[PDB]
Amino acid sequence: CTLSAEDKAAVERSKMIDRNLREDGEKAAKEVKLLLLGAGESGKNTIVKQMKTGIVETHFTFKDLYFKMFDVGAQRSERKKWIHCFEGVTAIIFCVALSDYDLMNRMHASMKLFDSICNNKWFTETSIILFLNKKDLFEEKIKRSPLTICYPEYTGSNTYEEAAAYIQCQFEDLNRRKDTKEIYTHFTCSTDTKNVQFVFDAVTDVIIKNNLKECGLY
Amino acid sequence: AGCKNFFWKTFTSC
Amino acid sequence: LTSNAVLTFIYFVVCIIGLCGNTLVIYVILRYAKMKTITNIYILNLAIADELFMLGLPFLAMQVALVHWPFGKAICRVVMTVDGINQFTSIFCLTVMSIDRYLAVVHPIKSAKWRRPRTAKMITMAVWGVSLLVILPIMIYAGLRSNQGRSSCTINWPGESGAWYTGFIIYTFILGFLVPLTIICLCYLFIIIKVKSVRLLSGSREKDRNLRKVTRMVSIVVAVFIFCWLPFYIFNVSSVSMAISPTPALKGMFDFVVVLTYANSCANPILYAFLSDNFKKSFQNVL
Amino acid sequence: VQLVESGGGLVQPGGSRKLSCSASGFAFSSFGMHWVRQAPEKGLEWVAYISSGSGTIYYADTVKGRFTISRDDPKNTLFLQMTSLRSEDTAMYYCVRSIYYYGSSPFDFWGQGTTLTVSSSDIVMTQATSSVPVTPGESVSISCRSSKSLLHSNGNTYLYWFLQRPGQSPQLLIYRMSNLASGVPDRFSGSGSGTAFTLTISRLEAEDVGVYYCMQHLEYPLTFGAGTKLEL
Amino acid sequence: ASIAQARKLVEQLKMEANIDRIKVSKAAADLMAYCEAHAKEDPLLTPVPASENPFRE
Amino acid sequence: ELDQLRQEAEQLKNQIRDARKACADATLSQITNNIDPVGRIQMRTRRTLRGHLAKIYAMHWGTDSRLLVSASQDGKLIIWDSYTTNKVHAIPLRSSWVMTCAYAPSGNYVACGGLDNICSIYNLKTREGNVRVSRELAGHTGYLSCCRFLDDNQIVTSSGDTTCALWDIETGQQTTTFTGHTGDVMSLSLAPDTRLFVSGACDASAKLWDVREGMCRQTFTGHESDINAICFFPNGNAFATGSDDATCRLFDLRADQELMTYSHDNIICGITSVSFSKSGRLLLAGYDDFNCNVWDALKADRAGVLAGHDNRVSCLGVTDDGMAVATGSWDSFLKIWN
Repeated sequence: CTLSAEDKAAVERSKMIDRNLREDGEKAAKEVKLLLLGAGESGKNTIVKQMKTGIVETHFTFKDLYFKMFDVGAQRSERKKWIHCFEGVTAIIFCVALSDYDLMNRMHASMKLFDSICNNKWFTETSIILFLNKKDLFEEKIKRSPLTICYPEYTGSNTYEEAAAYIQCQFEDLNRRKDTKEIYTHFTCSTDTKNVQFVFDAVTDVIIKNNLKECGLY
Repeated sequence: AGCKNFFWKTFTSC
Repeated sequence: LTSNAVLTFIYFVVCIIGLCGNTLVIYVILRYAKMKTITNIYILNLAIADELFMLGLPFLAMQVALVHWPFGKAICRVVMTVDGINQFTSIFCLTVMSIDRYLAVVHPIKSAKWRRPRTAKMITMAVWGVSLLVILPIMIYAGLRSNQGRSSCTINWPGESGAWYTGFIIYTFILGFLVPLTIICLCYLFIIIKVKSVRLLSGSREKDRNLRKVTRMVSIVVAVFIFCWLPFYIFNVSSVSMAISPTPALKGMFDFVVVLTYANSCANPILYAFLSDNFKKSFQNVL
Repeated sequence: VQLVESGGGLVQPGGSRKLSCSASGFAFSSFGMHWVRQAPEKGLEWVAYISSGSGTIYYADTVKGRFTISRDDPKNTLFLQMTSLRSEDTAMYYCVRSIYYYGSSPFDFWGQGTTLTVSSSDIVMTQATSSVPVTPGESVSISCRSSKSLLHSNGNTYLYWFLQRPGQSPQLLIYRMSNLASGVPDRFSGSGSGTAFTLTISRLEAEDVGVYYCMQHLEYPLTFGAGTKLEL
Repeated sequence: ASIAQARKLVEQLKMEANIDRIKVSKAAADLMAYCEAHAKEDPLLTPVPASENPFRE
Repeated sequence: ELDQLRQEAEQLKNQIRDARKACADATLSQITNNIDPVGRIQMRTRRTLRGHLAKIYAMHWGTDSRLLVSASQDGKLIIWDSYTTNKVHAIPLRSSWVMTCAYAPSGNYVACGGLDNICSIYNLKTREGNVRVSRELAGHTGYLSCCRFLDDNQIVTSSGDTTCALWDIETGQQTTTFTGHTGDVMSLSLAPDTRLFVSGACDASAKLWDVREGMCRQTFTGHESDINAICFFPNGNAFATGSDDATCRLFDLRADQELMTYSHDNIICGITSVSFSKSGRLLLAGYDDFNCNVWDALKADRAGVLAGHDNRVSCLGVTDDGMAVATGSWDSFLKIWN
């Protein structure tokens, strides 16, 4: 064969390495990868507590499916240099606090961040799960102080019903890629396991679409 | 055996 | 007469087209692409079976052209065995691919454990063995029948009994047509219902265009299968049930319907490989 | 890194026995393993090889058909099964580890050994001298030759040197003709041509007395030259 | 704080200004003649024959 | 008080600019003219390395010119014998988000780091027969962008917190900190004698640093955007840079100013990596449009293309003997060319 005994032993070691690499890749393909973004004081810690350096990673299993969450809050550097690393995630979870409209004001900051994330080139086909937090304190506060401080145009009654819908539609207007992606909007309930259920329901559709593409039917 | 002119993929002439 | 030339020419045309298409598909999967995915493993086997199936036509053309078997009995026996194996293997691979497409879409979370490449290779090895086992009567009792300096290759049946013919035609009809068709139809109907339910796939006009395309392709596959195989079975069933006087027009109709049973193999690569978006980049790079 | 071996003892003819070696202190599953023996006053003779992962097995012609070699990776154990024992099987048996990649050093660690007493187209290696007299502080040279060229088309010469001090297991000194093993002082040097080789000791020390052995690794079966003893 | 930073910038710029500078013509003439003298032994400017190429096959 | 200091700063800048302008008398283009061109350069793929399952970010050649290490988004580091396409070692990484890697000159160690903000040191040669991590360097407060070994006990790093550092591997402490930049530092290159180094940052400037003293000696400006890659010229008296403005530039140390610009109107994407050949007659650059361009260093002509990848060209390197070129991409393949 024009090879020696030691050359043949080396070739056998190389093939026993290729085997292990293929097994690890097959295991990795099944996992669900989530990204977690929010401005400060937006309720992220409550979500993190209820579900189970520079980056913090969390994992849990719910109903036979395995989840990995990554939080990048502490980087405090230029986002454009590292944001392309997260292309390929299953979905993005965005946290917003409803009470933070009195206190420019934090709400305009959050809307700017949401707009910049949503219309990014890297995330063109990625679904976004939006959590609106602190229902309670919003409901007490709105009575005392009208919603017009944040929004001049608003004409509706200063009640929870009309305000929640108006804010929801304000965020949903920002999307400019309605065909390719769906925005799932939820009003967070603190003492429940509904939040995890909601996330599981949303990811199932993404998995179905991926399987249609792979099979060739779509 | 018995001759059937049309059977399977062939025509047997009898 | 005049008909024989046209028949032989059509036979050669079909053989050439099938060999070119299947060869190109295998040339692409083997090199530029790979067999990492379950789908590619299932497509390569179908292509190999169709290519092997398309090499048996020249003998049948040399027999339609002159009504005599020029070759020896052993060669014709081999040809019958091969044709039978390839035909059944192709039909079974189609049914397997449909079941896989139903499991992936209707039960995405539960099926994740079941769908792995090792099981797919196991399934393929099982399929070839079943196909070999089912064709045993043709290989055992195939021979030559001559009456005049003219012979033909055929299936001699023991005891000169007029019932083996019926009991073979029924057997082939039940295992080669009805059951695969009912399975493929049930799987594709449930897929269309599920796809209609999903919220992320429906609700906009540009999305509705894609749902329309999925329905169109699903309908086309079934239509081609039924069109390419029903006339053969109906002709054989009528011939077995009732005596038919031989006529020249009947000779040309019988030969044309038998040739039609091989168009499905020519059409399989276009339906499963060429339209697929996954293969477009590989085809682009290769040529 | 220890390798402890067990079994052995006194066996009657036409009998079967199994020997074992247990490993500790290293990544056992990454190493190929070998068995080697030495007769009561003879030199070293290779017995068998089992590779890492169990894909490849080799045996010597003298023992083939009667011996089986096996490994148990979760338990870190190696085994040799012997049957139909002959008078010619009386010897001390040793276990050796070897790892193969670009730039590695095979045949680096040997084990203590166990004794079995039975009651009552191959490359040749030539060492032409024995019992060389010497005194501490003087240089020495040793010469070993072969019946075939050990230089390969890739560019390597597959020659190895070993030293056996009295009462001890062998130790590696030079691998692939010119390289020096880890933990070995710079006094030793190896040099040679296609078919003739030499080992040079610059200044002798008292501990250097014992027997020296050359080996080839171009082809299987592996073959050992006779010894060459330094006295005092 | 801000004054301290301005003082640091002033000190750094003063340190950088002092350095002696040669003409551009000399530096270019000394880069042109590093590549005259090492051009015979560069395996990418001129392909070596297959006998000496370790990446043949 | 602040206004007076600002006035003094602007005056000093005008002084420096006047001195630099006074030195310039003739351009490189005039000097290196009437000399024969190199001609067309053609290279072919000799090897294809397969086995990563995700995007590749970094590669570095060993000093024997036969072994190399690569880093990919899947948490794996791979060592590759390049004459025979064999795998010597595969190392699993604790953190998946890796951005850089290095090979020690002796051959005994490797280093890697990224978004975890740590630099890890791995020992290749042990008595148990397996690879293990020897050191973890934890000082930085931003991500790691590059690293290089000076010997077996010193390493230098750069980070996204606008600072560079020098480390003592045995004690695990920082010995010197380099703090003059205002934007994220992206790349570093060591001099052949190792007494000096250069760094390039997102504030569009390059700085020259003294290892023993710990001070900045020279600052270079001219690019219009982020500097992604930097490399030293073979004799050690010049360096080159590549930026997001789709250009590359040459800077001379002793004249302390720019010498030449490498750009073409067809090219509008950024540059990701840069390197020189053995004699420094050719400059090689990877781009975001799936291709590598080959440039004449003395003239500013395009001499060839390496068109072999289906996605972005993330990394490239040339061997010490000068024989082969390696390229890595975001399509998970490494190619060898000659």
